[PDB]
Amino acid sequence: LRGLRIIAENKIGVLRDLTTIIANITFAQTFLIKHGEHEGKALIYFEIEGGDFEKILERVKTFDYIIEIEEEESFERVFGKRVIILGGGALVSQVAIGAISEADRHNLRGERISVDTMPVVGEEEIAEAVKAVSRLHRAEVLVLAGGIMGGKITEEVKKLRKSGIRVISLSMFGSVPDVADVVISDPVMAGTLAVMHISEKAKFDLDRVKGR
Amino acid sequence: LRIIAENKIGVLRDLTTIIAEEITFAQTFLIKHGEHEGKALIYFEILERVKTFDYIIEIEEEESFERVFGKRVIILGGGALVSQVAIGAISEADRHNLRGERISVDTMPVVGEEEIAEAVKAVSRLHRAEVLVLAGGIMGGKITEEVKKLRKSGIRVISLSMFGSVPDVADVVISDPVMAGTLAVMHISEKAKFDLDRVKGRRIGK
Ligand SMILES: O[C@@H]1[C@H](O)[C@H](O)CO[C@H]1O
Ligand SMILES: O[C@@H]1[C@H](O)[C@H](O)CO[C@H]1O
Ligand SMILES: [Zn+2]
Ligand SMILES: [Zn+2]
Repeated sequence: LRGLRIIAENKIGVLRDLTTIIANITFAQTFLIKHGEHEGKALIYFEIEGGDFEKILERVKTFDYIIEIEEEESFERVFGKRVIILGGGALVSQVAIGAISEADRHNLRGERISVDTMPVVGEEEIAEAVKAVSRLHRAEVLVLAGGIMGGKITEEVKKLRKSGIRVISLSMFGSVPDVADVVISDPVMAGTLAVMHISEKAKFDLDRVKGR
Repeated sequence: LRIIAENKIGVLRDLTTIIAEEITFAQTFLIKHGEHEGKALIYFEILERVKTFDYIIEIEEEESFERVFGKRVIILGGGALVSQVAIGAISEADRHNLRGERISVDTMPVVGEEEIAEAVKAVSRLHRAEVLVLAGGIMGGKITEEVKKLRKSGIRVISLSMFGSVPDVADVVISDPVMAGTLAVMHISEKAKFDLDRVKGRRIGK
């Protein structure tokens, strides 16, 4: 697996020419640069394992719509696995304190773990965001921080189980706690546990503490 | 446009050709757990032309990360200070998200000149990132270099009042970490008039 950063002209087929020369892409992303020196150009990133990266390097350079090219470190190696926190501001921050603290110690030890958050409220809005976590790259655990959650949110929480995303809920009102993997009263501890569960370095696992 | 297909070699080579015939944003990765483990998750920002494929386990049009997660504030550095900035950023984003705006606060505790320098650099390839806040006690060397390059790509950088050369190359230096987080969010927010370009250089706090 190797990272490959690329900037090019926002043209049609540009991607197709690129996805052809690569004839193993484990990860791939592309978007239009919105600001800076290359606003309006396309940022193309591929993470390929196996093959002749060197050749494809040489082979793409030959394209007149190529601005920049360069290898990089996989997002897994720089930003790693992710803890997602959603809910009300204060509680989300409390959880973040614990998660960032725990991730700080773990990151020091080679593996990488980051804490991404977004304060959001409203049943449907929260439900929609919970659903979206399943489409997020490297997301592994979601912590729901709020005073009360249920309805659609509970449904999307049930559904997250089929994508393998773990869910930790605070001791809130509503039905969400029941469908979350575990309920934790203290928000800071909830944050530290989400990281501990993800971390290959910690022995803690959500599935090893059932039936307490 | 969402899709779940069999991770075959060069499957995007077919899809982008099918599309090149009839993409602002595009993302794809392998599901490494859950029901579709091993499969490949594909999302673009022809349903007929494509559905004519058997290796198409699914295909459901989604909102987009700019819709649900919006623009991002990235915070990097020492655990304690990153958290302090996050408290401010999360607080401000909470009020702003309450209306159309969608701003999320992404963070990662990291230390070491090169490790931090490398993370700063990677912010340029982060989708929807618009502001970076560096939180630490001392930062310089390669970090300062990557911060220079990072700003060339339109990303604004806020620095705490730390030691080292980093504060010298940042857009603004904020002494209070909580305030730094709120300002980072206010700058990104379309509902706030505050703009870091209107105060480039300036330092706020003891
Ligand atoms: O992509 C990230 C994740 O969705 C996080 O949970 C919130 O911020 C977004 O930018
Ligand atoms: O994508 C997110 C952002 O880069 C965040 O700043 C750190 O964690 C990563 O997973
Ligand atoms: Zn563990
Ligand atoms: Zn603004």
